[PDB]
Amino acid sequence: SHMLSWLHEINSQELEKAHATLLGLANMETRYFAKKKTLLGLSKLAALASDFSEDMLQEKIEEMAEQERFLLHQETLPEQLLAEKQLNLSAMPVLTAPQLIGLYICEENRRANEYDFKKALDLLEYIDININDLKLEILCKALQRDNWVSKDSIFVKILLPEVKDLLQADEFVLKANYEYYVQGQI
Amino acid sequence: EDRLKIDVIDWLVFDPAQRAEALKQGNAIMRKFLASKKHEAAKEVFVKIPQDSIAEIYLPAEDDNAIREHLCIRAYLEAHETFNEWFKHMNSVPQKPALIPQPTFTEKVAHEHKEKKYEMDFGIWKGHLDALTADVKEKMYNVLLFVDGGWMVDVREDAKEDHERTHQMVLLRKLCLPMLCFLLHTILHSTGQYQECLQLADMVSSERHKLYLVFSKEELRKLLQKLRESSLMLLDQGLDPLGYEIQ
Repeated sequence: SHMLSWLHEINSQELEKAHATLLGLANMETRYFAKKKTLLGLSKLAALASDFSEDMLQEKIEEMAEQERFLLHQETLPEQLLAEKQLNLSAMPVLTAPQLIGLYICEENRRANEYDFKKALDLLEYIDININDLKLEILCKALQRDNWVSKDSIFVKILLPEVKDLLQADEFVLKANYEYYVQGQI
Repeated sequence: EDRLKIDVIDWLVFDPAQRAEALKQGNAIMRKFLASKKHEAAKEVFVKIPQDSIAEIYLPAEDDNAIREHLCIRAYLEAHETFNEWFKHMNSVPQKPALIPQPTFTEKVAHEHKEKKYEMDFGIWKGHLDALTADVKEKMYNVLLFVDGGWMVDVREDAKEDHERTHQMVLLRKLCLPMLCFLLHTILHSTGQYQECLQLADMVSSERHKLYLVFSKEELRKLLQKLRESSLMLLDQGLDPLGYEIQ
């Protein structure tokens, strides 16, 4: 996908083609998050502006909605840790599900609430190493903040065999919760 | 008949106990005026509404809705005020000094002077322009990304059916949002903010506000063609089509 191709295609009124190349550019992008969004947005507009049938169009806007879901996660990164990590507002690369989950649960991310973690458990399908290794590591730091409330709510938020027990500890209340979970999941 | 509508507002406003009804009927009048782009008219009505009506009024759905609509109309009117000011200023741009090829020594000196004066006149002009530009962008974005559900969209679903109001508001969205989005592009592009022009494609295509539902296919094509023009200007600067450095 040549970076100038969509310009010539928009100019030639070839909007289905421009959409394809903009989607292409967007999928190649990693160096700038702001850029991937713009290209995606441009690609969505070309799709919307073009002569796709309502079927074909419906698909594109769908496979596009998926992509917008992923990006929505890096988009919503709390402003407290973007400053603590001295990060660049939009002058920053396209993070992966890994570096997000980790960064969404870092101890720099103070105010980490239910959603920060609920979202963190959503960024599991966007991976492609050990899966349940972090699956726990998160449910772990989901407690360190509880200062023995949230782990309660995150479970409230799931509706269950994905969580760990014996290996997690590797305890008074843990079991208490691991009891309410039983009556909940059953 | 304008006066008949704009004046019946003086009547409703006379009686404080009737401020909610005054707000609602004023919103209705202004919805009609805005549909024909009669902003002085709408503003004429808008001012007649005591700047303190909202505070006093304090909630049936119709009234909650009327207050929000009222603030939506305020945001819109302001976007047009700032834009007229920006526009008027942009058309007072200082004229480059005229060259006298084969200038006499005297003409070289005069030209040196005018040239430096022009750089002053122009940098002042551009200074005000920057103030005006930043302000009109804030207003456009306020309407376009109107807080909590969208410009001319009810937050409150429990009001009684009013098919007229409801479709008037969908009309306003279709007349006013693409327009603002085009004005906004003119502003960004005119002042060399090409990268932000292209980010208009984000704003319009976003699921958050779903602005694209309000555009006809033809207006989306026009929008894309305009963004392409911004891209070309970015290519001439040695950047890529989205304004990022060519690595």
